[PDB]
Amino acid sequence: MRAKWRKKRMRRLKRKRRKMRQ
Amino acid sequence: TKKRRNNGRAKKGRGHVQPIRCTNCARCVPKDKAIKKFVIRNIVEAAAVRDISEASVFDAYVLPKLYVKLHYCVSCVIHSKVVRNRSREARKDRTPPPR
Amino acid sequence: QPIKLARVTKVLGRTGSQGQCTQVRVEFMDDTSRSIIRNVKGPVREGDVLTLLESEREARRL
Amino acid sequence: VVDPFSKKDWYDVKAPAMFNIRNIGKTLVTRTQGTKIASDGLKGRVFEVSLADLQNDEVAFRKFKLITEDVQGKNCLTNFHGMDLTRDKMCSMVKKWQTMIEAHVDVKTTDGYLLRLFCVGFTKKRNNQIRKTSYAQHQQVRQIRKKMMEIMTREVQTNDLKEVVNKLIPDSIGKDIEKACQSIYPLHDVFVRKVKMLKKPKFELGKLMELHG
Amino acid sequence: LGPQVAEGENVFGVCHIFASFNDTFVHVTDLSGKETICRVTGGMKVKADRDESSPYAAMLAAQDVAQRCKELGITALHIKLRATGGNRTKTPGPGAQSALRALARSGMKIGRIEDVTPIPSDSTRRKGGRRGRRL
RNA sequence: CGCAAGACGGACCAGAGCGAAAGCAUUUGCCAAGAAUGUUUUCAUUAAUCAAGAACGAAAGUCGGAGGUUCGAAGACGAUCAGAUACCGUCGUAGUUCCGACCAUAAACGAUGCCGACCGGCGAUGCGGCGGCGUUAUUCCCAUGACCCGCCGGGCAGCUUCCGGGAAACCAAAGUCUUUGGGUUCCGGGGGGAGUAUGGUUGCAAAGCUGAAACUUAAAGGAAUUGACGGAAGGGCACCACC
RNA sequence: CCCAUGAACGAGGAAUUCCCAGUAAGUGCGGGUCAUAAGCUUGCGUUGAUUAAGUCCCUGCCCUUUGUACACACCGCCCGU
Repeated sequence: MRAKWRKKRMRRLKRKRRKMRQ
Repeated sequence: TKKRRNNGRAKKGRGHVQPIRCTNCARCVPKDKAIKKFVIRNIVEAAAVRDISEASVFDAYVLPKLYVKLHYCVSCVIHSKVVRNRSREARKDRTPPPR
Repeated sequence: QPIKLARVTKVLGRTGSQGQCTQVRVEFMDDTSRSIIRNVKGPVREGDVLTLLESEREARRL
Repeated sequence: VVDPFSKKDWYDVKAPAMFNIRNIGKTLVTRTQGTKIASDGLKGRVFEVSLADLQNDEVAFRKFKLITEDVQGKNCLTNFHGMDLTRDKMCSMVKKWQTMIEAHVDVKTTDGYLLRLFCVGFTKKRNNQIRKTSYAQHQQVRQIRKKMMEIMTREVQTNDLKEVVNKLIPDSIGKDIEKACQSIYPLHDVFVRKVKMLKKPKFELGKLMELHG
Repeated sequence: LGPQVAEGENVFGVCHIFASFNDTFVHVTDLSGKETICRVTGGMKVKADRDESSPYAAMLAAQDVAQRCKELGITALHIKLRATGGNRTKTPGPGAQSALRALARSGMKIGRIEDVTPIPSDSTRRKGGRRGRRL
């Protein structure tokens, strides 16, 4: 996997987690 | 590993070089990295020159030329055979082909 | 569309896609001061004569 | 059967007396029908004539744009509207191991004709020069450009449009600039690259007829 | 209708040849370019957009333009050849040289040749992306 | 043939210049800087590198204001395709532009910290200075410009070399290293988990800085060599290839 | 082996195979065949032909350079859902 797309997935995961923990 | 000491460009002593658009694909390529051709060709072909000169209202009108500057990117310049791959030793050579 | 003759002076080479044309230099008789390059189809020789239907047309050289 | 070109009349287009050859060619306009006068559809037309087709022994890369200021008796009387160089000449003049010094002046002649003159010059490689390049430093370029500006202003603001065009035909301004700049950096191809009509005075038929004879 | 002066003395027009890689324009105008005599394009002479810019279509267009200009009494032509210009290609399309050849072959006199494609002192952004066309 | 708007400064333009880096290309003027050279001027150790702290920092992005030409994330269609939520095409929003406030990240690269010394050669080039046959311009004299031939000093580089080094690629530095110590900052410790969780801090947001562990694994990896392969290029051959 | 009712057959689909001088071909003969045993093959003569003396396109095989994360070697390796 391209490293920048792994970074993008991690950032989307972090955003989803931020929505999880408000 | 490093293929070229100059990294395939002429960006020595500066930080940024303005980009240009490839004449073929319109890709953005640094002006010092793009492969530059200056083609000075007769505005009429060597076939049409006879008819055009015969039909001219002047005597020895000398047809004008056409001065075109082409800025190929590396992919387009390789595909168009303007430059080609060279051996590891022959890569260092910088004299233009004799033509 | 006049027809004229020119003597072959030097068989330059063989060209063509699969190879059918002989590129050759021909010197005109009636002038002998002008020579041209023509790609003749078929088996050609050295020193013979060739019948051209157009004197103002030349094929690619080299 | 409707043919627009059976409605059209052909007029001769004349050049001002600044040129050896007067008949620059023919122009066709639809015949007058009501308020759609042929004269008004014929006035304000720009003809780009090479100086070779305007003078017997002059360069062909210099073009003059002449504008039709009046029409009488199937005859269009053109006036000087601008000057230019052909693209081939300018493209040939720009080589890659020298500097191109470019200057421009907005200057009015003594008869209200406000022109914009562009001058272009190139640094000259010496006949014994071994260095590949012939670059002038920035201050040298500024001095050359100031000399260009002052010489063009002197050659334009002092005379009228007739004498201005008369010195444009052999391009004496370019030769003067080339002569003056050998003390700064020798120049190679000095030309008044382009002249354009910025402002005209009020139209007076008397002066136009004066130019046409 | 024809100019009053016969064709023994040349009457000049300006043939603007616009050779883009999609078709060819052969457009004869008055010396001032304001008034046009005949403008026929390579797309008016083929039924496929593939050959809209082919040399054959350009030669047909030049032949028809030359015949139409001869019928109105224009014997000589000033040539203003132009490519697409702007940000796009400065090289004329494949039909430019064929159009000029067929214009000179159709009993027409050739005046001065000039290149008039629009070259910017600098331009807007080119149509392609920063990576450009990728086909 | 004009007019309006916004964007951008082609060719000249270079392994050329300047800037701490990001970056910087129409003219002219103003403003404050700056290196290098020159210096038998002045001070006289005032210096190097630096936790903390601070300035600047491409692009994208975020707030307001102006503008809004082109191009154009998203999006709408048209194609291609087994399928295309892409490549190609027509439009096209944010954005791209400027002003103010944020953001502080890039393969922000020379993937190479800064200061100092020593260590081969050569030809170029930029700036300054010095010396000198000769040519050319300012109508003629010196000065000065443009050339020519050298020298010196810093600078961007190049070629060459059994300097030496290195796993080699390669590097006059990546040399002067088991014959190991000139000064100093930052920083790495098998591969993943992971630049993730968590706490803290910064931000309007997007996110930035700091930053694990459990667990898992015998290899990941660097350079080079020989093959094989290539919808890479160039050559050569053959009526089980063609003409 | 003899007798008669006897069928497309105006250059034969896209597309293809084998061919350079006693050659493509049309014809008979001895064999592996075989108890006389040939529509196959083999070997032999037999009458026998114009494009070809070239080239690298359609087809391939080789060579050099080059790229490689392939070496079980592209039918490889490998990413994610």
